[PDB]
Amino acid sequence: MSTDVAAAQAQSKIDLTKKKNEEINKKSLEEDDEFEDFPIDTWANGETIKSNAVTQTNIWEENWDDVEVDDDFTNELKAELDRYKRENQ
Amino acid sequence: LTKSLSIAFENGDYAACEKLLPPIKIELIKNNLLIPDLSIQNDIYLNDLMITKRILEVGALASIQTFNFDSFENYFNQLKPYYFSNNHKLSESDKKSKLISLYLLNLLSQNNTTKFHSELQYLDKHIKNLEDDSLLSYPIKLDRWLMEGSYQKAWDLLQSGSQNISEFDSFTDILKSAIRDEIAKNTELSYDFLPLSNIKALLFFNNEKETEKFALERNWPIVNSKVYFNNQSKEKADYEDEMMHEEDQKTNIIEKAMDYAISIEN
Amino acid sequence: LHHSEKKYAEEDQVQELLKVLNEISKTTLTLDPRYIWRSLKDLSSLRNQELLNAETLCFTVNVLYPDSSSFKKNLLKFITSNHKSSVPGSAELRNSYPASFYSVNTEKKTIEVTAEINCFMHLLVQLFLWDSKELEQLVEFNRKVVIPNLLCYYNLRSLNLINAKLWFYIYLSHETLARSSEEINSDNQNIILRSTMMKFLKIASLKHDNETKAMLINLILRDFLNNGEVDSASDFISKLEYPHTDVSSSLEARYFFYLSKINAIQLDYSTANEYIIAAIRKAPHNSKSLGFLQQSNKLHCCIQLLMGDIPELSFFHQSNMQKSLLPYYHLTKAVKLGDLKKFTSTITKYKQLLLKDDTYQLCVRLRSNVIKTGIRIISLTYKKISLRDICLKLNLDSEQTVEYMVSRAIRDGVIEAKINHEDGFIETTELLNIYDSEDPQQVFDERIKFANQLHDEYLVSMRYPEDKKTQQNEK
Amino acid sequence: TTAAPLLALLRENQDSVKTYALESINNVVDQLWSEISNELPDIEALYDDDTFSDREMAALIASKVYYNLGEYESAVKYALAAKDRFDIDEKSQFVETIVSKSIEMYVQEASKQYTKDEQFYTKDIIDPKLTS
Repeated sequence: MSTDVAAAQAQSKIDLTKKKNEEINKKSLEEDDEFEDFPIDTWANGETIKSNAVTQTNIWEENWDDVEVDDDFTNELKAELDRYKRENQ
Repeated sequence: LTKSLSIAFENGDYAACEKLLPPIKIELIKNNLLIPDLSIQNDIYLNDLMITKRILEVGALASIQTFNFDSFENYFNQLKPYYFSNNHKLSESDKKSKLISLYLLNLLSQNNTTKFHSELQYLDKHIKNLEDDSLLSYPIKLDRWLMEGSYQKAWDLLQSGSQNISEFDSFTDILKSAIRDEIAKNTELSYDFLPLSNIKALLFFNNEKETEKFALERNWPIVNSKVYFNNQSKEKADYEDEMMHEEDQKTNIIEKAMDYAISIEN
Repeated sequence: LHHSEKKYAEEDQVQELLKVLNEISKTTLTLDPRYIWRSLKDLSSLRNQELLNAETLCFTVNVLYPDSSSFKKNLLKFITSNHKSSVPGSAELRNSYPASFYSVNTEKKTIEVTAEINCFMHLLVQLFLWDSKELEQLVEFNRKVVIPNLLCYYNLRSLNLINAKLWFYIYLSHETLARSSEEINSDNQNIILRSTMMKFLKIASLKHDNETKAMLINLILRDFLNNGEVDSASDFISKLEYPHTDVSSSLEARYFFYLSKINAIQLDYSTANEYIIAAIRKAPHNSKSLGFLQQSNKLHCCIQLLMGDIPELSFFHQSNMQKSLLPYYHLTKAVKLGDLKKFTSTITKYKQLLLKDDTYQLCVRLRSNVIKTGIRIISLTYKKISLRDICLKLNLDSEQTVEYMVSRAIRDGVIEAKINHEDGFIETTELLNIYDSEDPQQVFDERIKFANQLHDEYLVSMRYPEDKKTQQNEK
Repeated sequence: TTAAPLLALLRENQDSVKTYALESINNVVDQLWSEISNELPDIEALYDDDTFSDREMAALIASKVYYNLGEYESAVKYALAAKDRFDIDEKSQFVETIVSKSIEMYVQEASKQYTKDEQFYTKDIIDPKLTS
């Protein structure tokens, strides 16, 4: 579990005996692991992580969607509605 | 001494309290010493602790109303350790909730929000959900309306903070004054031309002479009922240069190249 | 049987201890003893957790202790006493050594090099508590004994770097004990703790031992952050000169992380942003460091929204942290649209989670920022835009009201517009052609200096170990 | 704690509590050093006034704060302003910090002035409190 692309930070530091325990010490300092407490707290598996296709699981390159609206519905109405105003003028 | 102050305060005199307080500061050396400074608290030191809070509590309340903001704070700081520890034994108090509401207002009128948030963080661990927010809500709401800069909401809240006639009305006047200055800085960027009518609304004045009164003192050149804010921007920009730092503030063409060169030849 | 396991573990400790002991006798060394010590740090944890609990007791008894054995034994009697392996050959020998603290030499008292051994005993017991995961009184006992033992002698340079790690564990158990539950006894003990921290730092200043000081600085900053005395912390950060020398990459990571929190409360959103990206790059990627990284990533997202910068949507999806950062993901979207209605709902809905992380305080400040960010979109999308139209989009009430909001927001100069009151629209002054200005010069000037400083850092580091190979024998 | 109470006492104009204030400040001057440094010209104003017996105490506070600040030369100036309360830090396991820097400061003065003259014991370059 790493932030953004994992391999970019995996190469930055690998396993060393000096730092290994020190890694725990920082985590313990903040107090929790903070990825296992949120499910207990909410008291059910979220649906706000299934809020978009990418939010649950991303095996894609980010679209930049986070609003996800079908735009074919509104455009179809735009074309026809404009046409009527002109026809009834 | 302690009781002589007490009865000065209830009468309704705070000029009486203030005169008689330097005698009470002497005896406050003793009240701080009879408690061992909260290294241990018992039900013996609970009696002692009540004396130490009570003397400072009323002295602090009096200060606001005689417009001695300096003295008000001097007492509030002394309270801080009893509020800080031993919570669930006379450290949480009805007077504590009321007193934090006013303290927060004093800081905001200094016009440093930097201090405000820092105090605010401390109140989270203490009472802010335990005695909930209903008057501890007020100083936060006001801060929000100024940071976003909705000044209608801000002016409204202070207007309704003048129906808070006890000692809360004493920070409200300072905060109506401060707002006039705030919008007057803003309008430098926004405008270069306003009619007199448009100036009057924005600075929250109801009188025409009051608008022209501020304009002289703020150094707006309103000539023919029209301001020229671009003159005003020049002054403020010019002031930023005048302070001697001035060689490297302008930043010389020649100087960049010299810098680059020497680093390579270090 | 049981003794066999203790004996295997005992020998482990002794070789790492013996190695260092030789090194500091030639002249006190810092980084070379530190490398050994750091590996031993990990080891003590994996043996103590998995393998017995009187395994610590065997070593402590066997060496000549000043009182430390007595202190260890009390803890164990309470949870069911063990007195086995305190019998000769486990309380008579002081562990084979050549002469450094050898059994015969020590008993005869030609030597009593108990010094480093005493520091290591403190580390074992403190670790063993944290490994057990017990708080209240066990913590209080650990604090009382070890703090005055070390201060009734002026530590030598070498011993001093060990005791910074002791100061850490005492503080951590104490802090979490207060965060267990509100207690009238927990509260009074925090003043006790506060005093010792700053006193430790003053000793660390005297010897100019760099890693001792840096580690101690972190603990003071953490405690300030938890008590809400940022006022008291502003002063403290202004009088820093933080060493970047003998530190661990774990120390440096924590340090930059602490500045960012203080900075955010002082409405430094600019320096805060560099500092948190910096903290993550020293910090390892690991599942071992995860709770540290989480808090860093939450801190970073919020900092950007307070700028008006708006974090990437990418940041949330590609991380393996989507659930933890789930509120931050929704905050990023809320500010993006300019939606008051969404935003008010998001921070109430997630209030408690936000409140645990002590970032609930930061989030409320974003209420202004939805309004400012809303106006920056609006000036891009429309050059000239009526006052009324803006009110529709952001759910506002009057033309006069939105004029105040923009007036204030361009005093911060984010929108880069100017308001026409007399005509009813807001007209942007953005047209660039800033490649005709001297602006690129300044920007280029800064990049070069950063490059030059990277050379300097290449110089100090590169040639320093070269010298050492000429010094050591390998011909 | 906070250095905030300590400030209040300085801003209060009653003589009794200013005399008291210096004593509270020097007690926890190894906890609140950075905090009190900001409002320290107040303490120089009390030091100047001779309505106090705690001119020695007012001065001694400055010394400790300057060492923790990082300025050792000034810590010693205020060491010598304070007068005494410096022979008890030659046997403590905490603060010997301020004392040692004075010793270093002597060596600085001596080198400049020996070359001019052997006698620098009659010189006033060398402070008598520095010598002692």
